[PDB]
Amino acid sequence: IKKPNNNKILVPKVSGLQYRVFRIHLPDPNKFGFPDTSFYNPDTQRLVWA
Amino acid sequence: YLPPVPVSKVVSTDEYVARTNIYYHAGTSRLLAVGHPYFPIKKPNNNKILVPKVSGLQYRVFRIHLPDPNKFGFPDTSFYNPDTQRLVWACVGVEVGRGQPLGVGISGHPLLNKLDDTENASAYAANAGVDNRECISMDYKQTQLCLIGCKPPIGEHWGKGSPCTNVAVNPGDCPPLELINTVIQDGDMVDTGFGAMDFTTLQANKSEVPLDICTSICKYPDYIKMVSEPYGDSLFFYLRREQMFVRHLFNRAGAVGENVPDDLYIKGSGSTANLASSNYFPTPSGSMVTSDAQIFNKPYWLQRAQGHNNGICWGNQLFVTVVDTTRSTNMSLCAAISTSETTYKNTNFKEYLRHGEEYDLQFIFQLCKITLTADVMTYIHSMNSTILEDWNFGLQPPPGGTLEDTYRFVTSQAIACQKHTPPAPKEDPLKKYTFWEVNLKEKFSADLDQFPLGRKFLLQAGLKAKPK
Amino acid sequence: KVVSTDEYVARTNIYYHAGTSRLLAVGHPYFPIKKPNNNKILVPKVSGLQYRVFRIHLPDPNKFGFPDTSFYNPDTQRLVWACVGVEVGRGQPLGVGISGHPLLNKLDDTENASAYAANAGVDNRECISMDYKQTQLCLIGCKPPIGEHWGKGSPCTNVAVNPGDCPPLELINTVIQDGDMVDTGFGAMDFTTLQANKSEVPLDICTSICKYPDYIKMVSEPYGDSLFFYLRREQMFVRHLFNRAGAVGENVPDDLYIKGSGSTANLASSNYFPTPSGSMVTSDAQIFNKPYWLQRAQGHNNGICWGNQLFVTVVDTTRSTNMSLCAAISTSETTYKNTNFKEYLRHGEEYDLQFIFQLCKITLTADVMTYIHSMNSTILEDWNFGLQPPPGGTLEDTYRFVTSQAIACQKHTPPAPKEDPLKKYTFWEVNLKEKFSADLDQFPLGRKFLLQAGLKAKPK
Amino acid sequence: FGLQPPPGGTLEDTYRFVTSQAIACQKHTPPAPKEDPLKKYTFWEVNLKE
Repeated sequence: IKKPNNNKILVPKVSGLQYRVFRIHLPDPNKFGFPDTSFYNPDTQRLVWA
Repeated sequence: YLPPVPVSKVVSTDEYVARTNIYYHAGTSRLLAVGHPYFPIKKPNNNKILVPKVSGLQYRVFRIHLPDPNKFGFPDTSFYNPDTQRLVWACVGVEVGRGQPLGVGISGHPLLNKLDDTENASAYAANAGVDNRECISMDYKQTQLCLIGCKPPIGEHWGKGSPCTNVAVNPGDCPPLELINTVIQDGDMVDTGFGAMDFTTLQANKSEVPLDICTSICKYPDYIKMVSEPYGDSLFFYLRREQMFVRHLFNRAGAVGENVPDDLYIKGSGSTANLASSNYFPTPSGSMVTSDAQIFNKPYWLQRAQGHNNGICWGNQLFVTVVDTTRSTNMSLCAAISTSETTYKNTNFKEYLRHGEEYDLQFIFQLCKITLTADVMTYIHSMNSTILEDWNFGLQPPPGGTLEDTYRFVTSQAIACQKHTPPAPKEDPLKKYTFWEVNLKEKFSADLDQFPLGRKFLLQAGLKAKPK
Repeated sequence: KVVSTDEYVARTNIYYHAGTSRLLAVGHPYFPIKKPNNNKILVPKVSGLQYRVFRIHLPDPNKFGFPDTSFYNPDTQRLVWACVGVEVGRGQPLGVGISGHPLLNKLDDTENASAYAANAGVDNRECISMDYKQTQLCLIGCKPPIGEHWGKGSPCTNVAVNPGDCPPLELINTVIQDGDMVDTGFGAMDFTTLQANKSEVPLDICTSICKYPDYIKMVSEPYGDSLFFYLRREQMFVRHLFNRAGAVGENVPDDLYIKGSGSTANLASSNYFPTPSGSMVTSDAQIFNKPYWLQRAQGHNNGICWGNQLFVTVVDTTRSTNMSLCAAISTSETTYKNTNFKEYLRHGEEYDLQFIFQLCKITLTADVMTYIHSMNSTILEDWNFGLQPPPGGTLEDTYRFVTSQAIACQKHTPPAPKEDPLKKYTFWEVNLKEKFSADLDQFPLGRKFLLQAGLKAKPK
Repeated sequence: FGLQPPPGGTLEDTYRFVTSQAIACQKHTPPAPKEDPLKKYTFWEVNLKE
């Protein structure tokens, strides 16, 4: 749905048959520590989510 | 098992808190501001401005948000349990960078309330005409100051008070005043030494002062009341320098409200038959600036501060106010509407005024935990409970009871949208009050050797290494 | 940090059972019956598609002594019932009912058309009926089932709404009340507000707001005590394809097609809606008449029913059969006429409930007391722990009042027999208080409870 | 590991911001340097970071 003269959408076109695409960001683990972090060196290594 | 005893009046913030072994820094690139010195620029019909008024002579506010202790990462966290405890930042040291070359600005007014110059008078002046108002400018007092605290800065100013009713107000009377405390806001006008007050309500002629200060309320800080705080948390530290001197001696031209009784003089005659106005006002002037007078561009360092706050910034929050008079110089340029004609024309050139503004913030911080008993909780909730709101209270009971939480329907909805147009609840208690903002929360670094500021912080105490 | 209830609770050795005789209900499916001038209902409106809401009280255990009561201190502690296992009896012969509407917005068949359709007149509505989606569900917990539906909200104020605008939509939770309607596959919303035509669907749903459970928000409860358990089965398939007929709200931008002419000069209505069609019913997919056994549920409640209260909500489509009978006003004439016979419609309803229960005690400390008081403090009222010292030094009785010398006019404190704050919310009720028995063996249901755990049949 | 073994760091100058209030041609008059190169490809988004 869009204004007739304009090109701006008045209402988004949506139906179930549209695919969906979800993108999900995670915060960098290696800014984010733990109750106990001593178990590793953050320098020689890194952390990655699974 | 019912609230137990121990001591206070207030206490040293260094009583219960402990210090950690770890530090951090972050800082903005820099900021910039441009605008017109005297008055903001808006479309004639539109209230919304084309260009903001900007001057160094305006006060400047700074409010700096910080990230959660609880969500934030550490090379070694072993030392604590976030269950029984919380964590709060500590502010050890602070810098203010200023990069512009230094030079004086100036301000004036085209129609100035003016009588004469008594600094030299060769003869008795003329007599009251109509609208002799003139255009003069002046240099405001050179000034520097710095203010740092977890709580809003409080200044003070005069204000017109509600009189009593015994004699009714006649037109032209002098209204009594009440010295008024208020929260300091952004863009507010540094007093020039004419007193912290509202010219608007108090001066009706509107021609008394240069434009900049005409409308608004110049304000001035009260050390006493600020320092008088029980917690010190208004501001835990500060510095100031300023100087001023006299230049010219003038008078106000206008009808005399109250007149000098004769007993104070001898009745004149002829040119002395009439008393000239006895209201004098000095010409304020700033003096030679120096590199030395800069209180800026140099690190500051704290250990004991006058209040009980030591480096504690509650609510992840911090305030800074700054005043520079040194860089006030305002540039001016000419845009020719007609580039063709070779002869100078006054009508050929539209004139404009803009001013440069440069700041930076670079902040050390230290990290700290709070052990919890009810005693603790008692005292803070006593002090302010709100700070307990944002936390989970270290936990609300010993087993973490919950509020029947809010899990929402929000993130996008139906093109109906009471679902929020009326946005997220609660408040900033000062959200009413306007003043500048910046977010740093992403910018922290765990290693100081990166930065000019911090490496000094080492050099002061020395590294021996950078461990942990 | 909410904890698993099974932490502090302790389980006992004793079990009981009680159940209703049976439940029986009769009503007309399509609309309620009332005296024409009066507002008083002559016959209640009932059909299988109405939801059912069962509220069940239990007597306070701690009023109920035991054969040997010594094993606990009733002072330092309490007793609270627990619900181990549950049954739902249903006795009718299984068969499908149905509904329709005499006037329905419709154009014509969309499935096959030899030639283009006719011109739109005024009111082509026709008498057509359909079957509703077959469905089965079950709901158990101590807090009422939470419903949700579409509905209209208030448009943001920029454009002033003119008549004919598209009302914005709002997603709304509410408590679920009896007599409310299952989805037909048209989704939970208010037709009454959002459908002006009032003819767009068959009768039964036209009035009220069909609603549907939200597993998310419900299961999202931190204590889970809304519902701790459930089951569902349902199915549907398409049958016919129709068109609305009415003023076009919006026309498709031309670029999505090519201009017609002649017969194709004008565009037929864009709308379509399916006609849902129930499928073959089997005796297998019946979820009832079979025991259930609970041990662990998604919530932290394990069969705890606070305040002697428990909720069950169940809806079936399978018994919807509507019997139709005829009465003769004139029994004499031997020539058949459509004049002689009035027609009425009545629909049958059969329920039964049988509930196992388990017996449980609670130790108290501050932590205990605190943790509850957080959860729901009203619970403490009906117990005896909460103290609560009162006042009340002096009074003045002035007697007597009818004596017509005026002492003050008088007594104003009825306000608190009020116990259920949900008394606003009406729904079907049954009282079990009287029916408990202490021995499973004498009941059909229980002995299975034995069989499941075995144990002795007990001697003789 | 801006660079291959563990020195680290990308040592031209990093951060700049030119605005605050709005007159000058905005901070966004230059393009956004940092990229998900798929930014050309639009699709629905959600942030979990918090």
